[PDB]
Amino acid sequence: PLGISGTFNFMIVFQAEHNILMHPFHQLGVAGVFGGALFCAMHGSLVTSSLIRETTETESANYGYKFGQEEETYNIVAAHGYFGRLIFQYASFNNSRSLHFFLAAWPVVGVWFAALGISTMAFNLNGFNFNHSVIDAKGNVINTWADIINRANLGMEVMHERNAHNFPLDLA
Amino acid sequence: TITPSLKGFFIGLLSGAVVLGLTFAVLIAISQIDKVQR
Amino acid sequence: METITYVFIFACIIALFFFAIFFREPPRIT
Amino acid sequence: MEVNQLGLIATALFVLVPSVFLIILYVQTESQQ
Amino acid sequence: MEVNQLGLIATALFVLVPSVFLIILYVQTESQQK
Amino acid sequence: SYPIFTVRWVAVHTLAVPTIFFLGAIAAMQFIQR
Amino acid sequence: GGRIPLWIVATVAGMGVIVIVGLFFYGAYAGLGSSL
Amino acid sequence: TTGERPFSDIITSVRYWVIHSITIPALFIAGWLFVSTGLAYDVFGTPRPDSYYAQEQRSIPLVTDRFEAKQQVETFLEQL
Amino acid sequence: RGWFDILDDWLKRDRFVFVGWSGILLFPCAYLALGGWLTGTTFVTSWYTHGLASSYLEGCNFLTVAVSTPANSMGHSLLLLWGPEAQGDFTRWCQLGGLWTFIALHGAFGLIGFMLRQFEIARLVGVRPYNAIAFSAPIAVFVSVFLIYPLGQSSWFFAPSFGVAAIFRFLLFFQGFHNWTLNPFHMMGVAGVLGGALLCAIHGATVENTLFQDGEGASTFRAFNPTQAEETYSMVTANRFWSQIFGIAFSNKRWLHFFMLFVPVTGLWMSAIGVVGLALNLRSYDFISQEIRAAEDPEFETFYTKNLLLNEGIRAWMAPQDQPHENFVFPEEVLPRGNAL
Amino acid sequence: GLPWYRVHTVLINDPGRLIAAHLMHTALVAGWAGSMALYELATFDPSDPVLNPMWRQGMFVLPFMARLGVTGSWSGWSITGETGIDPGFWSFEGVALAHIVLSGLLFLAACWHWVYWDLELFRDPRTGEPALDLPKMFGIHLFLAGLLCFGFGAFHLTGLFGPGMWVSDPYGLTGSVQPVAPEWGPDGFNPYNPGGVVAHHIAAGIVGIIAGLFHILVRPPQRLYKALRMGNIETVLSSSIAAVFFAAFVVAGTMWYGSATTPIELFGPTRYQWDSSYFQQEINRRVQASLASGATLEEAWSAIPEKLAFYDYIGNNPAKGGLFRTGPMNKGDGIAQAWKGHAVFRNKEGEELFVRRMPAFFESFPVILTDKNGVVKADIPFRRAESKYSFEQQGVTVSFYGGELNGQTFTDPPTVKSYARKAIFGEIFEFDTETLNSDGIFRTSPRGWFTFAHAVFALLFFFGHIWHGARTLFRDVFSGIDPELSPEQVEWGFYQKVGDVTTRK
Amino acid sequence: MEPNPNRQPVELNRTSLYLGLLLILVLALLFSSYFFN
Amino acid sequence: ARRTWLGDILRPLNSEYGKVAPGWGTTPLMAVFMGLFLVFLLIILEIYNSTLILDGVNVSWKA
Ligand code: CLA
Ligand code: CLA
Ligand code: CLA
Ligand code: CLA
Ligand SMILES: CC1=C(/C=C/C(C)=C/C=C/C(C)=C/C=C/C=C(C)/C=C/C=C(C)/C=C/C2=C(C)CCCC2(C)C)C(C)(C)CCC1
Ligand SMILES: CC1=C(/C=C/C(C)=C/C=C/C(C)=C/C=C/C=C(C)/C=C/C=C(C)/C=C/C2=C(C)CCCC2(C)C)C(C)(C)CCC1
Ligand SMILES: CCCCCCCCCCCCO[C@@H]1O[C@H](CO)[C@@H](O[C@H]2O[C@H](CO)[C@@H](O)[C@H](O)[C@H]2O)[C@H](O)[C@H]1O
Ligand SMILES: CCCCCCCS[C@@H]1O[C@H](CO)[C@@H](O)[C@H](O)[C@H]1O
Ligand SMILES: O=C1C=C(Cl)C(=O)C(Cl)=C1
Ligand code: OEX
Ligand SMILES: [Cl-]
Ligand SMILES: [Mg+2]
Repeated sequence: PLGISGTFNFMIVFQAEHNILMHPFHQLGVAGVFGGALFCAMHGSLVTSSLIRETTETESANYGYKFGQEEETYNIVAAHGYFGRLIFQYASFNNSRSLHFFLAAWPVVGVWFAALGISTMAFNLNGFNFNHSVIDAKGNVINTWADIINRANLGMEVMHERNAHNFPLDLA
Repeated sequence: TITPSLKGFFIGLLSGAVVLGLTFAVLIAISQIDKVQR
Repeated sequence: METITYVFIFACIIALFFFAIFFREPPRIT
Repeated sequence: MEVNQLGLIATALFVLVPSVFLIILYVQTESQQ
Repeated sequence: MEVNQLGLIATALFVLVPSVFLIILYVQTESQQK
Repeated sequence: SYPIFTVRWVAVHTLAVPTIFFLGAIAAMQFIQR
Repeated sequence: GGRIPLWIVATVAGMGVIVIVGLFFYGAYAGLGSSL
Repeated sequence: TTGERPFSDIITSVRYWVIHSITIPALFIAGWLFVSTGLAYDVFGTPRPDSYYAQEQRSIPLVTDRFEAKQQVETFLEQL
Repeated sequence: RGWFDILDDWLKRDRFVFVGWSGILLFPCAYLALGGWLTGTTFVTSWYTHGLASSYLEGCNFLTVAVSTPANSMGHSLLLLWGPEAQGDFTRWCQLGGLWTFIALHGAFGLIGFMLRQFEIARLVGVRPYNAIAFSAPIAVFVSVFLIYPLGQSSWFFAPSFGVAAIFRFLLFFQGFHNWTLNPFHMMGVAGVLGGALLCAIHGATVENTLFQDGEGASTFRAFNPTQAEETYSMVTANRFWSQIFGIAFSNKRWLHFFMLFVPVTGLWMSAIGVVGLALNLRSYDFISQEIRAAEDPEFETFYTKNLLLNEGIRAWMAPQDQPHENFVFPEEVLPRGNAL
Repeated sequence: GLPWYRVHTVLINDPGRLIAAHLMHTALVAGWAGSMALYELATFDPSDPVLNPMWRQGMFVLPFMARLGVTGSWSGWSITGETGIDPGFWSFEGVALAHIVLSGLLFLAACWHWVYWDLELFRDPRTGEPALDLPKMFGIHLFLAGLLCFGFGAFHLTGLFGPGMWVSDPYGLTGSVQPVAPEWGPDGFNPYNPGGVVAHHIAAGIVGIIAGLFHILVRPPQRLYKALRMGNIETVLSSSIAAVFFAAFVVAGTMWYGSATTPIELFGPTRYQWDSSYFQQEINRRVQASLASGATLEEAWSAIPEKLAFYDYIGNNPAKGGLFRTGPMNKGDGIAQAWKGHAVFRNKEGEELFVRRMPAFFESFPVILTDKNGVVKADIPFRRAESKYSFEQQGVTVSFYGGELNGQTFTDPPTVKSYARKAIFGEIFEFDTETLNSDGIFRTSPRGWFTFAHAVFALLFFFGHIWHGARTLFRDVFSGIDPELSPEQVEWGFYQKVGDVTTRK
Repeated sequence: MEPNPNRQPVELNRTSLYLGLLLILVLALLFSSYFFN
Repeated sequence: ARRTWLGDILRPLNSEYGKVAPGWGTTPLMAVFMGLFLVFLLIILEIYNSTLILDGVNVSWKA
């Protein structure tokens, strides 16, 4: 639906019918947007951390950059000297082009997989199903966290569109 | 008097003191041997 | 009253779009 | 709809007070030499 | 007392809109080069 | 002329030694039947 | 310190990872956790 | 370039693989036996497949007392 | 000079893995938090706290293993190994959920250590510590979700358990019980995370597609030198492109990169505030005017009333197994269900 | 020019106008306290401390006045329900007026310190530059804080020269202001022991006096002066923000879990009292003791105080509210009028059945009735076609003991079902829902709103601590890094010790 | 009265105005539903 | 700058800006009090938490 609560309705019904949380393409999606947000904050903080002093203590440091100036406004060698010591030296991007390629690629690839998640659950190839996967020596079901998810999914399933189903299986 | 959980509290306190004590003793000893050269 | 309030804020945002685009501080090279 | 009556004044001041603060600062910036 | 509910917003805007108009003009007068 | 036991050496092995032990454990588990 | 070529190490090490992960996927279908 | 021997130098040397052709499989086998002997179950108190329930029990042995919990698991375990 | 200065020297030596004063806190607590999680997910059950299997040893896979919270009857006990619950018994301690507070508390102090590391290194190399400042958002999320939220609730039991599927359950619980998607502080978090991912993608793509030709290779990565003075891409061309495509563009590179810090960091801080409210069940659960209208007018329906029916299903169908200490028995006839399903 | 988020930095080098700004802030806070008390006095109904106490009425500052001994009004009432009391000047109204007058005086002092900013006191005698000796200022202020802390404990809280503090029985039935003697044994550290609060302020005050004298007389070590940048007033802001968010987390915690300083007659019951059926257990204890002494069921339940029953009701649980459900609890379920009495449900066989109570987690909850062993015996079904436990099939009745409905029995299934729905909330009350146009939706108490604001503010002040601590320790690079910063200082291998030019190889 | 040497001019450029108004108006569009409730 | 009667009286209290004790001074003593305080906070926390349980200390409304 084209609306805020309608979006939540679509998400909750999707989880009931496809177990999208247990689908690896949605998980890649989450890594895409969590990682995009992380690296956004990381890049922003590292460039901001290494701005070259061009201003006085009172004025905004943004005055230290003039639109269209040819010189880069931060010292990437200093930023990478910090970040390489935060992790280890080779985990850091010294090459700005490689860095900015990674900044583009990580969220774009993750969100591609998110889109493909929806587009393949569109044909009912659903998230992993481990309902009753663990069984004891007698045959008693030993629940896992997957089974608790299933119980929540059931509550969504039996309540959604409460007057629309006449037959026992929701087949689309 | 001294309850079992007070005894356990002392075990926790002493255990933490030892872990901290040994760590700083090892670090200080290592630092004295391998001195930076100026 | 609530509908009027929601549509008023939305309308102000669209007006803001127009000024932010067409009456922006022009970028100048240096 | 039975909405809260104070919602209108709450929203109006929420917009107007910080917006006028910014307008005051912007205009006195433009008028500086 | 059963007062008109719009009385509050009417009074608030009646004070704030013209007061702010004057404050804008005063402050930008003070900031002009002296 | 390189040293052998360094800060890096310890950090590597505090991670690598348990990882191999654990991987041996998890491998054995693949043959447990109820 | 150089006698063993880096491409053989990378190939052998990569193959070991595939073997061990393959075993973990095999175990998803047999014994505990297999639902059977 | 901080003074330590490069990893590429290390993992392509014969001495490295002489050492670790012993240590890596030994750790792997030690971890295997930790499971295959059942010792992992007893160290961590994890139920074996025949130990989640008694034969006719239908109730999970949930801990319900904060300070007698240690003794509660001991009683649940002795009923198996 | 003295031993403190000698110790300071050795701590701050340039080496493959920088140690520092902050490392004395960071490395043990990070290692123990990670080791605790691997230990628990490999070997440790949740039978006695949740009635759940949760380890590889029991047959779980990477998606369903967890280190689970202690039983609700533990309350907010610190659950120290030497404490009055385990009394030094390592095995009992694992069965009681001791690994959960172990991971949460060492994890918290590890996070303190990591942010101290960011300050300490920034100070040593001479940069402003905005990276540490940005890290305050991860810390606000961790502290609000794993500490404040359960501290407002009945016990650690209702904190997130440390596992993939366990976290998914936490999401779904928050929908059904808290109507968390309706919460304006969560919505701001979403905007900050999604807007952050957008900024990440659009900035990386823009730089890469306004590069100057600084080399002859068709693969353009080699044509950069970190010490070079010149911008590697054209800010003027990027600005014109976005001005004509989208209507507005960045023109100040310092503002751009500050904005990239600001957006996801502020989003996470906002979500943390909403969770502090949920610690007290102080939810954005309902719109009172919707409920009054819907109660009096049985033909009135919105997506908001539809979602509450879903929440009511989640609560009734998940609570007996999700909250076993409550001993819920809901006879079939009381379960909310639509037609047929 | 300064950007908008930096305008207040003009005070950093101006001790006189910093004091003026602090005076103005103090004037506003005192002025808020006075206005808030007046607004509460204009809206507070004092006529029923049993079923309409302050915490049902959205009262936020009234309990803080009561906590420390202000319990009466100039108009003759007291919050313990007395009439015709003489509070003297220090009634709620006198407190409000005193804060308003303080606000005005502080405002005037701010004007003076703003105009006369250039006092020779604020100039370093040697350099002529603005200068504050922050280490000695700390000693002076800490010594003063110690004195005041000691006096508060030794005189006000003891009742030796002062009124004492609010104390109550474990079930919040007989609260009043009393003198409290200090507790010097280990029970003084029990959060529910009020004597520990007295002992705290005596001992902490004396420690503050001694430490204050130390900080007046001993200069900071050079090592610590340099490391904490003790010539920089922003270091004080950093550590002060840290102390303040520590304090704010503590008061959030003691408000939510309860202590001798967050009494339930002033702030309402806690959520944990519902979780543990704290009041239900005490009610049941009294009823079984009444029965053992030969009382009838009606007499036993009629001996239960309405105030005790009212605590055993989920509408007073602070974990039942909503972020945007504003106002007093009375705006939700209504103004409580009377206990209806204890509902006892029975099936046609005459077995007593018990309604399963609603846990705080649940916005809604089914109606399920069990026997004394927890076996399900009746419910209100959703689907009807396979119902087995309906009140109609099971012949469920309800009889009331105590309260308004004492001695009455209901058999009409819709009426019985209506009382069972109320019983999931605990004891059943009659409410006036008309006076406030109550909407029937639960709200939290002052205990909940206090906890929320202070945990939120505490978390935000963590960011403030991080920000100003960073500004303090990195002041030399606030505008950026050195334009001719040595590349060898950030690359690997040139220096043995990171960032130490004297360790180059 | 002698002039205070700590005074500074304050600035807000047009972009900051647009950014601030956007923040304010969007926050209002978001929170207004909850104020009306 | 302006002298006042009150300013002249308070002047010595704001005269030692920048004055320090040599070296580490009382840092060791300060560290001792910091450790005692840390143990103290740990004690009251564990009493409140019911991790430390003492005779005659019933952490409940019932005391
Ligand atoms: C610096 C790193 C660090 C930090 C911050 C922590 C922190 C913690 N650990 Mg971890 N731990 C560490 C390293 C660390 N640990 C290491 C290296 C090991 C392996 C040995 C462990 C193994 C471990 C286990 C097995 C457990 C913990 C637990 C804990 C928690 C409770 C600790 C406590 O109460 O001690 C209190 C001790 C102190 C505060 C020491 C301070 C002493 C002061 C400064 C001086 C006082 C000295 C004293 C007077 C000496 C005399 C004692 C006498 C009176 C008896 C706490 C979060 C417990 C837990 O997580 O429960 C869920 C737990 O069960 N730790
Ligand atoms: C002139 C003295 C004076 C007196 C006798 C009062 C009295 C009162 N005030 Mg008012 N007030 C005053 C001045 C005064 N006020 C000033 C100057 C302000 C502006 C800041 C206010 C702003 C104010 C507000 C906003 C409120 C009151 C309230 C009240 C009432 C409750 C008091 C309370 O709970 O505080 C509790 C005080 C504390 C818990 C003190 C915390 C101290 C921390 C822990 C100090 C840590 C710092 C220290 C240096 C640490 C080291 C200590 C050392 C000993 C070791 C009580 C009638 C309340 C009320 O009912 O309003 C109607 C209320 O909400 N007052
Ligand atoms: C510590 C702060 C505090 C607390 C805990 C209380 C508590 C209480 N107040 Mg008091 N009050 C306060 C301060 C406080 N007050 C102040 C400062 C004023 C002057 C405005 C008042 C004036 C006042 C009045 C007039 C009344 C109360 C009433 C009450 C009671 C009901 C509260 C309620 O419905 O809240 C509802 C809370 C909310 C709706 C939450 C608001 C959250 C905001 C909107 C979020 C903003 C987000 C922000 C824009 C995000 C920016 C993002 C950006 C960084 C990108 C409750 C006991 C009522 C009462 O019953 O009196 C008897 C009442 O009528 N209070
Ligand atoms: C004792 C508390 C305290 C004090 C005295 C200061 C003081 C200062 N701050 Mg810090 N800070 C604090 C806590 C504090 N801060 C907290 C809790 C946070 C996290 C929210 C911050 C985050 C912070 C940042 C990110 C920055 C500062 C900056 C500054 C300096 C300039 C402030 C300014 O000109 O704002 C001018 C403010 C406005 C013109 C309007 C602000 C409107 C706010 C957002 C909404 C309305 C607030 C409302 C009236 C507050 C009610 C009271 C509240 C407690 C309930 C000044 C030294 C700035 C700096 O370092 O400059 C060099 C700076 O960038 N502070
Ligand atoms: C808890 C505790 C402790 C600790 C311990 C520890 C510290 C441990 C550690 C441990 C460890 C340290 C372990 C490890 C493990 C590891 C592992 C188990 C791994 C695995 C891996 C894998 C499986 C891989 C996968 C993959 C990926 C990830 C990607 C792609 C590729 C692949 C797929 C292959 C102590 C004693 C102190 C005390 C008591 C308690
Ligand atoms: C001058 C003078 C005088 C007078 C005085 C007066 C009359 C005063 C008043 C005062 C006042 C009357 C004051 C008031 C104040 C208030 C305030 C200051 C408030 C604030 C508020 C706030 C800040 C809020 C916020 C918020 C909101 C709005 C929403 C929710 C959230 C929050 C809470 C944040 C006299 C006669 C004495 C004489 C001397 C001189
Ligand atoms: C209900 C909402 C109300 C919100 C109210 C917000 C109030 C905001 C007050 C802003 C005050 C601005 O303060 C104003 O700053 C400008 C500079 O910026 C000063 O201007 C000064 O500097 C400028 C520039 O160097 C000189 O040209 C000018 O001659 C000089 O007087 C003004 O003397 C002062 O009046
Ligand atoms: C139809 C049965 C008799 C009427 C209902 C008896 C249950 S009790 C009933 O509950 C109401 C809230 O619904 C309160 O507002 C009211 O004070 C109280 O009488
Ligand atoms: O290694 C780096 C990683 C990131 Cl995300 C950066 O922004 C920079 Cl400048 C260097
Ligand atoms: O429409 Mn919308 O949701 Ca897809 O499933 Mn079938 O159909 Mn209805 O149900 Mn479930
Ligand atoms: Cl159908
Ligand atoms: Mg298997």
